Amino acid sequence: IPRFGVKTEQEDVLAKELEDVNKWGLHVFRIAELSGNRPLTVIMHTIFQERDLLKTFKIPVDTLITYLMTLEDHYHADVAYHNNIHAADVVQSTHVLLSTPALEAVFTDLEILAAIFASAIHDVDHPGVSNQFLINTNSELALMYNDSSVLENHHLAVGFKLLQEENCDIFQNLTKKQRQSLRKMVIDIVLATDMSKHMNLLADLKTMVETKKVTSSGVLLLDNYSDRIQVLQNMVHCADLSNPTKPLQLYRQWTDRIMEEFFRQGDRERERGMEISPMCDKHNASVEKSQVGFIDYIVHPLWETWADLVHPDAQDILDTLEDNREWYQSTIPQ
Amino acid sequence: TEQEDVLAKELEDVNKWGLHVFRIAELSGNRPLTVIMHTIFQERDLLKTFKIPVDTLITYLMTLEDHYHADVAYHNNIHAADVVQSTHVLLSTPALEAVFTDLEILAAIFASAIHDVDHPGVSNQFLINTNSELALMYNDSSVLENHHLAVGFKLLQEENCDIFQNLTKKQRQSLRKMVIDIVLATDMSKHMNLLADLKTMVETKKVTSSGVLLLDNYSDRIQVLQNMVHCADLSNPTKPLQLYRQWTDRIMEEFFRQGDRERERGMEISPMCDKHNASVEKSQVGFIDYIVHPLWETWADLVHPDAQDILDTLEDNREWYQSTIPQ
Amino acid sequence: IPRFGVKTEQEDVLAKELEDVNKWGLHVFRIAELSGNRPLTVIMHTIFQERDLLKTFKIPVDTLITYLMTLEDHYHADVAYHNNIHAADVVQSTHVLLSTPALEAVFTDLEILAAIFASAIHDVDHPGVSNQFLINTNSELALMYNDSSVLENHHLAVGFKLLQEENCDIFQNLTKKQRQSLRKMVIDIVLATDMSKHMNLLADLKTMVETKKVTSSGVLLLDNYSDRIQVLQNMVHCADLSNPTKPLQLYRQWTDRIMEEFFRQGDRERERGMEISPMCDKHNASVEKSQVGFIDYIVHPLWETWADLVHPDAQDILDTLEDNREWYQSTIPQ
Amino acid sequence: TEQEDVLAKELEDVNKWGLHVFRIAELSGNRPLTVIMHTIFQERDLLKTFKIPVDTLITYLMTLEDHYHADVAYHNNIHAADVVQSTHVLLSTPALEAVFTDLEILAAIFASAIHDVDHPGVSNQFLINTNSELALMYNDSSVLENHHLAVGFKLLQEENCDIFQNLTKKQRQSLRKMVIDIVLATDMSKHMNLLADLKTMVETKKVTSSGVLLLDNYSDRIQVLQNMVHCADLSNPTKPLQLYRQWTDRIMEEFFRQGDRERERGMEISPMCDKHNASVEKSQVGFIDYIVHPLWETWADLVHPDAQDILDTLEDNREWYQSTIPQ
Ligand SMILES: [O-][n+]1cccc(C[C@@H](c2ccc(OC(F)F)c(OC3CC3)c2)c2ncc(C(O)(C(F)(F)F)C(F)(F)F)s2)c1
Ligand SMILES: [O-][n+]1cccc(C[C@@H](c2ccc(OC(F)F)c(OC3CC3)c2)c2ncc(C(O)(C(F)(F)F)C(F)(F)F)s2)c1
Ligand SMILES: [O-][n+]1cccc(C[C@@H](c2ccc(OC(F)F)c(OC3CC3)c2)c2ncc(C(O)(C(F)(F)F)C(F)(F)F)s2)c1
Ligand SMILES: [O-][n+]1cccc(C[C@@H](c2ccc(OC(F)F)c(OC3CC3)c2)c2ncc(C(O)(C(F)(F)F)C(F)(F)F)s2)c1
Ligand SMILES: [Mg+2]
Ligand SMILES: [Mg+2]
Ligand SMILES: [Mg+2]
Ligand SMILES: [Mg+2]
Ligand SMILES: [Zn+2]
Ligand SMILES: [Zn+2]
Ligand SMILES: [Zn+2]
Ligand SMILES: [Zn+2]
Repeated sequence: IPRFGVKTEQEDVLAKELEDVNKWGLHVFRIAELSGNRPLTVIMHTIFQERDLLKTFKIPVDTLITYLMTLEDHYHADVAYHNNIHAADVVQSTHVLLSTPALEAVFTDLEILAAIFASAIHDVDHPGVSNQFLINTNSELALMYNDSSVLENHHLAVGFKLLQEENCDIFQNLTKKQRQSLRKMVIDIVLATDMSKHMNLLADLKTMVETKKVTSSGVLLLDNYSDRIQVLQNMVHCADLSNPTKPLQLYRQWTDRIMEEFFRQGDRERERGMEISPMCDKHNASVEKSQVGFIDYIVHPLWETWADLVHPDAQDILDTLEDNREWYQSTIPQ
Repeated sequence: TEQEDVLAKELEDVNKWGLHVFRIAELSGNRPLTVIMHTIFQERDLLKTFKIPVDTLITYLMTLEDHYHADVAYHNNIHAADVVQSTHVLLSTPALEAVFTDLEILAAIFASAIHDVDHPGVSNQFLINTNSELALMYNDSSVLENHHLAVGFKLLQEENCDIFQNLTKKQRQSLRKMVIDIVLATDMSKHMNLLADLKTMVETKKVTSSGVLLLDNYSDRIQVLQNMVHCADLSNPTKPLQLYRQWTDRIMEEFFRQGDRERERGMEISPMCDKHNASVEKSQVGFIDYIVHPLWETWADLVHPDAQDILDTLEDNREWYQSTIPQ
Repeated sequence: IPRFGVKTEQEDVLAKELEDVNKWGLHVFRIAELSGNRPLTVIMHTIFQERDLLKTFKIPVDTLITYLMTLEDHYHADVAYHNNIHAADVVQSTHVLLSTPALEAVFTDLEILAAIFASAIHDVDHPGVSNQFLINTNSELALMYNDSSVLENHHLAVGFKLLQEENCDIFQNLTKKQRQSLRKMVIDIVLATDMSKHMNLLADLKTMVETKKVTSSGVLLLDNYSDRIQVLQNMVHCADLSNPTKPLQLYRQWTDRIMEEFFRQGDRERERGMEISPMCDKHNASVEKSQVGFIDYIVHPLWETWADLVHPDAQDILDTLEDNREWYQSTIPQ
Repeated sequence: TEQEDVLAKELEDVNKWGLHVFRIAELSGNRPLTVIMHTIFQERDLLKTFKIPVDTLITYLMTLEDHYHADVAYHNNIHAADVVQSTHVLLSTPALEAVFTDLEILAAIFASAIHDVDHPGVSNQFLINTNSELALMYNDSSVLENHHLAVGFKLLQEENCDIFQNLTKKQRQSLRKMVIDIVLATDMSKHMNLLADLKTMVETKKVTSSGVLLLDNYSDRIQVLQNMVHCADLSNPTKPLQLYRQWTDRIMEEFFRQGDRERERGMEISPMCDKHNASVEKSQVGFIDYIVHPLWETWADLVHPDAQDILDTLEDNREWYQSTIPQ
C-alpha cells in the first residue's frame, strides 16, 4: 500500500532520491538509509512500476513486495559488501544499461524481466567468503555443488526457492513457456557472474564488437539466443563490476566495503591456519594499488569493450572510470 | 597480548556464576564461544579423555561460532557462550559431584554450544507462517531446534572438524542420542512437561551414600541434563542485574525487529514484538513469575542448596523490574 | 487412455471394480493391476469425486491427476509392502471408516480432506527399511530428522514438497486459513502413524471411549481440536493397521508382502554384520506366530477400542479380525 | 558350493571385454557392483595401497549399490558394475601402460562406480520440465550428473563407509577433483566437445620412449580419463552381441516407461520414448553411427591398435541390428 513498497515518513526525501533511478550514480546508500534498509525492495518496486512490469506480467503488487522483502531479507546485513545494497545497486545499474540508446527496442519484456530479476538475486545469501574458502573447508555448499560455481549456483537456487514462500510467487501468472524461458535466461545470467567465466565472456564480447551489426534503426542486431543472452550476461556482469565507473564518492564507499569483507575473510583464514587469500591480509595490503590493478586488468578492459558495443552511449561512464583510476593512483603511498 | 592478560584474568571466573561474558566477547575479538569452550575443555581435561586433537577442537569451535549470526541481537554466539558456561557451572554443582560420566558431561556441554546455531532471529511460528523451507522440511515441528541439531552435527564434517573422531562407536551412539535429547528439550513447547518431571523427581529424590544425587536409569539422568541445559538457556534473570539488563535489551531488540518484519508484511505481530505497544518491564516480571522462577525454584530444590544464591538473585531481580513497571 | 470418448475394455472392468470403493474388502490388488499400477491415483480420484472434494475446494481436475500420479510415482515399486498399493489401501480404508454411521456429519470437509490426504502420503518414498535401520547406518535421513520419527517426518516433507512440481498444487485455491489448518491436521495425523506413538494413542482412545458422549442422534460428540484430531489420528492409524481385519484372501497377500520386506531388511542387516531386527530373519522366522502376536498385542486391542467408540458399526470388522486370528492360530505348526 | 564356484568362475573374466555381468548379477544375488568392484580392487591391490579396511569397502559398496534403483531397467547397479568393469579393462590397455598413478586409477574406477547412483530412470529434461526439487537445486544444469556425485560422496559418511579414511588431505583433494571432473563429463551435453578435444589429442599424439602415451599436464591426463569412462559408459554396442542386446532391451524399456509417464502427464514424448511409434533396430544403428562409432573410432586412434577388436565387434553388431530393420 505504501508509495514505495515500504513505510517511511521521510517519504518526501526518499521520493526525491528515487527520481534518479534512471541515472548512473543514484545515491543508493542514501536510499538505503531513507528506506529503513530496504534499498532492494524500493528500487526494484520503482523499476517494475517504471517499466510497467506488474501489468505486463500480471504481478499482484502485494506479491511483488512480499517477495522483494523476502529476497532482501536473505541478503546478510553483517556482510559489508555482498549485501542488499550491492544487490540494489546492481539492479539499478542493469536498469540503466538496459535503457541505453544502442539497445532500444532490442530486448523483449521477458528478457528485461530476466536481466533485472537475475540482478536482484545474483548474490542472495552470500556469506561474505569466496568459493575457494567454501571449498577448502569442505562446506556442505561445495559438496552439494561439486566445487563448481558454488556460490553462484546457490544464489540462483535461493532466489528461485523464495518464490515458494507465502504469497511470493511473482511469476504465478506467466505461461509455462514464459517461465521456462525466463528461468533459463536468469540461470545463464547469474552463472556468468562467476569471475572464473570473466575472460571467456570478455573474449566473446570483443568478438561480437568486431563483427558488430546494427539494424535499420540505430540499434544492435542480435539474431540468435546465443548472441542475445551473451549481451545480457555481459550487461549484468558489467553492472556487477560497475563500482569504479560511478561517482568517486560512491566508488570509495564500495572499495571500503569490499576491503572490509576481504580482510574479514583474511582474519578467518589466519585463525584456521589457512593460506590467506589475495588482498585479504590487513597486515599486508595495498588498497589503492589494488584498485588501480583491478581497473587496469579487469574493469577497464570490460567497460572499454562494452563502450564499443554501445558506442558512444557509455563514453561518460568510461571517462569517469579513468578519472577514478587516477585518483586511486594518486593516493598510493610512495 | 596486553589484553590477553585481561581476557585470561576474566576467564578465571569461568567457574563462577556471573562471568563477564560480554567483556570476554570483546577481549577475544568476538570469539566468546570458542575461547570459553576451549577453557572448559582444558579445565575438564576433555581433550585427553576423548583424545580430541587441539587443532581439531578449535577449528570446530570457530566453525560452530561462525554459524551463529552476528546480526542477531540475542540468539548469537554470545548467548551460546553464556549457556555453555552456565551449563559448565551447573555441572560442577556439589549435589552432582562425580554423578555424570565424562561422556554425559561432554554431551551437556556440546549440546549447549550448538543449541541455537544458525538461529535467524525469528520464531518458529514466523518460519511456519511464511512457508519457509525450514518449516517445510521439519513439518512445523520444533523447526529451529531440529535445525540447530542438524547444523551442529553437520559442521563436524567440515575440514578437520571431527572432534569425536576418536570416540568409539558406542560412545558416538550414546553421545549423539544425549545431545539430540538435550537440544530438543530447549524447545519452549516442552517446558511444562519437562518441569513436571523435574518436580516429580525432586519429590522422590534419592541420595547416594556420598550425599550426591542418585541417578539410576537413562530416563532420569537425561531428564536432569535436559533441565540443566534448559535452566542454563533460561538463566538470564538469575545473573547479576547488570548482565540481566543487557540480555533483556538484546531479546527485546530481536523481538521488535521480528515485529517490524511482521508489520511490513501485513502479518499479525507476535506477542511482545510490537515496539509501538510494548511492556518490556511487565513482560520480564511475567517471564520470571510464570517461567523462570518456577523452573529455578525446582532446580534449587534438586541441588539444594548450592543454587540458593542463584535463586535469591533471581527474586531480587524480579522486584527491580517490578518497580520499573509504568504506572 | 480411452478411445472415441468411450471406455476401453480394461477401463470398464476397472470402473466396475471401483464400484466397491465404499466397501471394506475392496479388491485393491486387482485394481492395481487393472489401472496399470495406478491404484493410488484411481482410488484417490474416485474418492475425491465421490465426496465432491474438487468443487468444495476448487481443485482443478488436471492438477489433481497430475499431483496424484506424481505422488504415486514417489512410492517405490520395488518395495514389497510400503508401496503405492499400501497407500491406496489406507486411503480407501480411511474413506470407509470416515463414513461409519457413528461419525455421520461429525467431521468437516476440510477434516475429511486432511484424513484422506494424510492417508495418501503417509508412507511416500518409503525405502523398505525401518527407522532403526536408517538410524543404525547413520543415513542422511536420520541425520536430518535427529533419529526421531525419521521416516514419518520424511513422508510428510515429501508429500507436501511434491505440491511444488509443475501443475501439482491441489490446494492452490484454499485460503491461508484453510491451508494452515489442513497442514497442521495432516502433520498431526501422519506423525501419529509412527508405531512409537501407538500405546499413548490407544490410551487416549480408550479414555475417550470411557468419557464418550453422544447426542439426540447416535452420533459422537467431539468438542475441541484435541479430541477431533485424536479420533482422526486413530482412524488413519486403524486404517494403516487394517490388513488383519480384511477378508483372509487380502490379509494373506499383505502378510506375504510385509514378510518379504522384513526378510529383505534382514538380509541387508546380515550382509552388513548388523543384528537382525525382530522377525526379519528368514532362517529363524515364525510367520504364523508373529501374525497371531501382532493381532493379540496390537491390532485387536486397537480395533476392539475403536469398535467401542463407534459401536456397533465395526462389529463385522472385529468379527473378521477374530476369525483371521483363529485361522493363523490353527496354522501354527507344533 | 556350486553357485559360489560358478560365480568365482565367472569373475575370472573380470579383466576381459565381454564379461558375463548379467550372469554375475544373478549369481551374486543382485550384488554385481559389490562383487565386481571388490574383485577389481583386489586385482589392482587397491585395498593395500590405500589402506582401505575390507569391511569398510564391502559396507560402502553394498550401500552404493543399494542406492541404485532396482526398479530402473537400464540405469541400475548392473550398468554401474558394467561401466566399472569396462573402465577397469580400458585402464589395462597397452598404450596406457605405466601412465596413470594409483590415485588416478582409483579415481577413474570410483567415478565409474558412482556415476549413475540414485538415477530415477528419467532424463534431466523430464526432471527440469516437472520442476523437480532436484532440478531446482542444480539450476537445470547437469542435474542428474551433479546429483550422482553428491550421493556417491555423501554415502562415504554412513556407518563404516569412508573407504578413503586413510588417504591424506592431499590425496583426498586430488581424488575428489578428478572424480568430479570425470562424472560431470558423462553428461551427454558434453559429448561433442569431449570428442573434439579427444580428436585434437589424437592429432597431436605424443608417444613416449616406451611407445606408451605421453601426458604432461593434468588437463591432458583428465581428458583421457574422462573420455575413457565416457567410452565405458557408451560401450554396450561394442560388447558381444548377447550382452549388447540385453542392454538395448533395457534402455528401450526405460525410455518407453519415461514415454508412458510423459504421455499420461500430457507432456511431449521424448525422442525414442514412444512405444507406439518406435524403431528400436533403426535407433540402435543411428546411435552407433552418430555417437558410439565416432567416439570409439577416435579412441582406437588414441590407443592404436589396442582397441581394434573392440572396434570390429562394434561394426559387426551394427550390421546385425541393421539387417534386423524390417521393410
Ligand atoms: O566473486 N566475485 C564475483 C563478482 C564480483 C566480485 C567483487 C569484485 C570487486 C568489486 C569491487 C571492488 O572494489 C571496488 F570497486 F568496490 C573490488 O576490489 C578488488 C579487486 C581488488 C572487487 C571482484 N572482481 C574480481 C575479483 C577477484 O578477487 C580478482 F582477483 F579478480 F580481483 C577474483 F574473484 F576474480 F579473483 S573481486 C567478486
Ligand atoms: O523459543 N525460545 C526458546 C528458548 C529461549 C527463548 C528466549 C526466552 C527469553 C530469554 C530472555 C528473556 O529476557 C531476558 F531474560 F533476557 C526473555 O524475555 C521475555 C519473555 C519476555 C525471553 C524465552 N522463553 C520463552 C519465550 C516465549 O516467547 C514466552 F512466551 F514464554 F515468553 C515462548 F517462546 F515461550 F513463547 S521467549 C526462546
Ligand atoms: O513402522 N511401521 C509403522 C506402521 C506400520 C508398520 C507395519 C505393521 C505391519 C503391517 C502388516 C503386518 O502383517 C499383515 F497384516 F500384513 C505386520 O506383520 C507383523 C507384526 C508382525 C506388521 C507393523 N506394526 C507394528 C510393527 C512392529 O514391527 C511390531 F513390532 F509391532 F511388530 C513395530 F514397528 F511396532 F515394532 S510392524 C510399520
Ligand atoms: O543421458 N544419458 C547419459 C549417458 C548415457 C545414456 C544412455 C545412452 C544409451 C546407452 C545404450 C543404448 O542402447 C544400447 F546400447 F544399450 C542407447 O540406445 C539409444 C540411443 C537410442 C543409449 C545414450 N547416449 C546418448 C543418448 C541420447 O538420448 C541420444 F539422443 F544421443 F540418443 C542423448 F542423451 F544424447 F540425447 S542415450 C543416457
Ligand atoms: Mg556473485
Ligand atoms: Mg533455541
Ligand atoms: Mg509409515
Ligand atoms: Mg549418467
Ligand atoms: Zn555481485
Ligand atoms: Zn538458547
Ligand atoms: Zn503405512
Ligand atoms: Zn551411465
